[PDB]
Amino acid sequence: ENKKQALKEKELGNDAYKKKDFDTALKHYDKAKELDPTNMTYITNQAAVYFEKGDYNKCRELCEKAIEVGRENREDYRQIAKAYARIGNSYFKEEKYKDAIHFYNKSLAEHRTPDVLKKCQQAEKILKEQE
Repeated sequence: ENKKQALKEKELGNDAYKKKDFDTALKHYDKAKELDPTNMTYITNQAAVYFEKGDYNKCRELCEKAIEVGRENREDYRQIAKAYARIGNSYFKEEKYKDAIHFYNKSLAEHRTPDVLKKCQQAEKILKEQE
């Protein structure tokens, strides 16, 4: 079943993801998505690659898209929050702290974590120094 291979593709991409091979990583990650589009974990991982490639827009694009699928397939909400963190992180990098804190707080709504809570206060305290 593609579902099983999808799990392997995520690891194949993750493996290449740890070896700076973001291109090959996104390739396998994207493959896992075709093998199992209902699995938001694969989509979120894809965005993680774009975040490393510089495509913060695509990161927030696929991440939220993963939120849609996951929140629809009763997928782990904890992962949904981690995705929300990446969305806010994408903004946190493109100087869009306004949208960052937004999705950041959304991560606290799904799965409260010290990371996002730290980036939430970090994004607002930085935005103040920005204005």
